[PDB]
Amino acid sequence: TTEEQAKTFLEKFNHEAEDLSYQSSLASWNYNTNITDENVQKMNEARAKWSAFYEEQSRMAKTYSLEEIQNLTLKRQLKALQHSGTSALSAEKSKRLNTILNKMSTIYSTGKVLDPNTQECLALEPGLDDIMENSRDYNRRLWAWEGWRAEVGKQLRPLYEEYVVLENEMARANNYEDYGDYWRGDYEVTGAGDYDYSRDQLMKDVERTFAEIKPLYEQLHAYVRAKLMHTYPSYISPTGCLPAHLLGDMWGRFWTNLYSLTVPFEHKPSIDVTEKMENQSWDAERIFKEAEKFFVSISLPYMTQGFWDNSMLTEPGDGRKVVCHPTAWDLGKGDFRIKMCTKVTMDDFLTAHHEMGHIQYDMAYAAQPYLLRNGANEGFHEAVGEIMSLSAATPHYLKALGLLAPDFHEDNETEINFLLKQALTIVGTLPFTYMLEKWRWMVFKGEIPKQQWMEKWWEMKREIVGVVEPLPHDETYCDPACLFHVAEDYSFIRYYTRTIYQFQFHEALCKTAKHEGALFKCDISNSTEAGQRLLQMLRLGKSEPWTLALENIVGIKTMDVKPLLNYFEPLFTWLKEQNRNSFVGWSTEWTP
Amino acid sequence: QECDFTPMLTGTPPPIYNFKRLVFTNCNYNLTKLLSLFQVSEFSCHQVSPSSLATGCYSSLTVDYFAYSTDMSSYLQPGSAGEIVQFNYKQDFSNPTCRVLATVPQNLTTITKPSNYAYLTECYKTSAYGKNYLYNAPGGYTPCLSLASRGFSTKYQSHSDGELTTTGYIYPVTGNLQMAFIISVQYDTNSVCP
Ligand SMILES: *[C@@H]1O[C@H](CO[C@@H]2O[C@@H](C)[C@@H](O)[C@@H](O)[C@@H]2O)[C@@H](O[C@@H]2O[C@H](CO)[C@@H](O[C@@H]3O[C@H](CO)[C@@H](O)[C@H](O)[C@@H]3O)[C@H](O)[C@H]2NC(C)=O)[C@H](O)[C@H]1NC(C)=O
Ligand SMILES: *[C@@H]1O[C@H](CO[C@@H]2O[C@@H](C)[C@@H](O)[C@@H](O)[C@@H]2O)[C@@H](O[C@@H]2O[C@H](CO)[C@@H](O[C@@H]3O[C@H](CO)[C@@H](O)[C@H](O)[C@@H]3O)[C@H](O)[C@H]2NC(C)=O)[C@H](O)[C@H]1NC(C)=O
Ligand SMILES: *[C@@H]1O[C@H](CO)[C@@H](O[C@@H]2O[C@H](CO)[C@@H](O)[C@H](O)[C@H]2NC(C)=O)[C@H](O)[C@H]1NC(C)=O
Ligand SMILES: *[C@@H]1O[C@H](CO)[C@@H](O)[C@H](O)[C@H]1NC(C)=O
Ligand SMILES: *[C@@H]1O[C@H](CO)[C@@H](O)[C@H](O)[C@H]1NC(C)=O
Ligand SMILES: *[C@@H]1O[C@H](CO)[C@@H](O)[C@H](O)[C@H]1NC(C)=O
Ligand SMILES: [Zn+2]
Repeated sequence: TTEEQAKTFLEKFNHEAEDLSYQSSLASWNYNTNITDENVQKMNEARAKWSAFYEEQSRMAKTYSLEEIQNLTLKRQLKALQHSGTSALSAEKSKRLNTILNKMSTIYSTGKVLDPNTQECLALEPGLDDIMENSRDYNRRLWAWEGWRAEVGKQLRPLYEEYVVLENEMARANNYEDYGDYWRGDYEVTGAGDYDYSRDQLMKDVERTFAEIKPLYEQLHAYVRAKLMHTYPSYISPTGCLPAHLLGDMWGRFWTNLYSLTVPFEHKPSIDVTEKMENQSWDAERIFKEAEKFFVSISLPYMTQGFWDNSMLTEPGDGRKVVCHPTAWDLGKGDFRIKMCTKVTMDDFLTAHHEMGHIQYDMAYAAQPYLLRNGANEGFHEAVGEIMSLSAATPHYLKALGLLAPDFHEDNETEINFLLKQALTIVGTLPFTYMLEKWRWMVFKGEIPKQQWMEKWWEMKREIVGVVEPLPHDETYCDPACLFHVAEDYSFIRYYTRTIYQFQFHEALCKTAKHEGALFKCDISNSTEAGQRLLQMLRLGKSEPWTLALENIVGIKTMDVKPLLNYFEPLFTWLKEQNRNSFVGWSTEWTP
Repeated sequence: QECDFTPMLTGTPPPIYNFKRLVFTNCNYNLTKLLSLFQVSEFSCHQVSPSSLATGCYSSLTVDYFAYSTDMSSYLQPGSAGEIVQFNYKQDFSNPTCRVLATVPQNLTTITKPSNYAYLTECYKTSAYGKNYLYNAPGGYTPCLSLASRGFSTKYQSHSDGELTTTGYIYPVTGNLQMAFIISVQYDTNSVCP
């Protein structure tokens, strides 16, 4: 019937897609490690060929009816192939949407603010970022924070208004309620019984987990406010929100750069093995050999010989221009590579472990059909990458490698410093991510008319994040669009769920490893049972619903935030003891 | 009945997925003379010893040889996995065996050098439900051998006949040629004696 013809069609598609995808990936790799005009031309040609093939195959796939297909693997492949996207719009509307997207990207990339004192124009990178990351001058930070939003966001406001309308039209053309519902379609599971998951369930689950996250974040917020009152007397209310321009970066997405102002025990130095690595004459190859040994110790496979002779592990010195962003590449047909400009530092050590975890995930699901070769959903890959870095940083793993002395002493003040630094990065970014995505969902849905976009932006900031703007902004501003992911049309909730997944995976493996003690001291090295448990989920790829894969690794099919609170419990106790003579919480009435 | 190892010393050694197999019976093997012609770098035996291999009688003596870089010796180990064992060569441990990795000295001129070292990275049947990988049996050949006989001129190159797909990897030969020998003994019982 229809299923047999669809099976024939999918066999043909799978046979023909391999070579084209591989050639496009190889051209992209050759451009990225060797920047020349001819390489750009070759990369563009390969991408054009792949795009033409994929468009023709999607057009052919749309003729088959999903309701007639019984097998779920074929149904998933056909549903992936039958999505039109912007092609559901008319040609004029699609051209207008592309023009708007390119204009917003260019405005973000080339925006500049003119410093009155020195007659110098600063771009966001590196000019304004250096001020927000390192300045302790209230006025200089205020100048940068206000100038970026006045110079760039006011240009993006009308473009973003047009972009919202066009994307809603696109989403309704593909049988979605709106563009946010379209984005939330990533987590949707249908026709699987107890494993089904709707698009509204995602919003319900996010709200439920954030309500549980709130008390720890309030303790952290009070501690940070009390610390910052020493650096900025007369600028910070003891019972109010934090001013938005004193949070360590341009948006307050991370609180990391505040560590030097908030370290609980300044006299105790952190663990850093860089000097020990320099004393023993390490190089990048040895770092990656150690990462490979770590993965072998938990019964994962070795790297391939092609991985060793085709990767770019150090920055070349032969006159080639490269990009030094660490990436893991799955080109296809057994070709796995890593691009990284490795230095001899502890951070590069952790990054090597993280990227080799990406490679291991890519290798596990290599037998799946092409359209199903990815993580279970958009948050799985990065969580898998993060747990390896969690294991690699513990003193146990470093003492086993000889990077610490055998008689190394672990005092609890060093541990509290480490936990506070982890919290500044992990706990502090969750309310930001949640608030941003909630605002975008309400804008796409239409619950916020454009006459109140900014009004609802700062009302939510004060009430969910405890952050207050230093200057009031009317509807000529577009503050959310001054962030990269908003201006480049990227969904943001992946950064939330990934966090929830991370500590769910870690705690599940540490129990399989029979770890005794606190969760933040867990190292899963030399535990083959934990490796097998991880491989059970990794081999699935995207051929099963993500709830089934989650139940495979952790034993339940739902997102839970209790493992995260279990990771930070000693810090939670210390914080509640430190804030005993401080106000916990904020008011939404005080303003700078 | 002197044993003749001459065909192994003549010609070009093949790639690993197309390894050469020589069976000897009713022979008198001068193993030391054979091994003295190469600069031996690795000699690992299973169920036997290197000294015990060069002594005693066997019913049959099998030698599987191919061109193989010694720097890949880790992928040719008992219990090791990966593409080499899966798609190119699986060592059969149902009998005493010995794996020898050696280097060809510039003295020997009858052994001509291949252009590249080569191996297969995958061998599978295609379908709508993914790849059905085909694995080597212990001591057997790959089912993608006929496809791989076409040849490979670039890294990660595929040959398909419609129901079978194979992908190959090549890299140039630099310096002296390196080879791998797999020696197996099966054991009337005094056909092959020292
Ligand atoms: C993962 O496990 C390896 C191997 O562990 C070894 O086998 C296990 C089944 C247990 O029986 C272990 O006790 C056993 O060591 C660990 O590597 C090993 O570390 C130990 C540290 O005690 C090393 O012992 C030292 O060896 C040197 C000689 O090289 C002597 O100078 C020392 O006095 C001391 O005995 C041992 O050599 C080493 N083994 C190998 C093969 O490297 C590894 O540390 C562990 N990883 C983690 C993160 O815990
Ligand atoms: C680091 O740890 C020390 C030592 O605490 C001891 O070791 C820990 C690993 C745990 O097992 C503890 O149970 C164990 O005692 C901590 O110092 C200790 O703090 C406690 C408070 O939690 C102090 O108890 C107080 O003692 C006085 C009497 O002197 C009473 O007035 C108080 O009501 C209260 O009972 C304890 O005295 C103190 N110990 C010492 C030797 O000073 C330390 O707080 C901890 N630091 C961090 C940052 O976690
Ligand atoms: C980096 O790119 C340049 C040019 O894009 C490469 O130079 C080419 O090398 C090929 C060798 O196959 C020559 O035939 C071409 O004539 C060269 N082109 C130019 C413009 O010089 C160069 O080889 C690349 N580098 C690496 C390491 O691959
Ligand atoms: C789909 O078919 C494959 C192979 O025929 C089988 O393994 C799988 O269980 C089937 N799935 C469903 C949902 O019918
Ligand atoms: C085996 O060959 C070696 C050459 O190295 C020779 O010395 C030895 O006598 C031979 N063994 C015999 C003839 O039994
Ligand atoms: C042959 O190899 C032997 C073994 O070392 C060496 O002595 C001899 O010089 C080589 N032959 C030539 C012609 O160099
Ligand atoms: Zn990553």
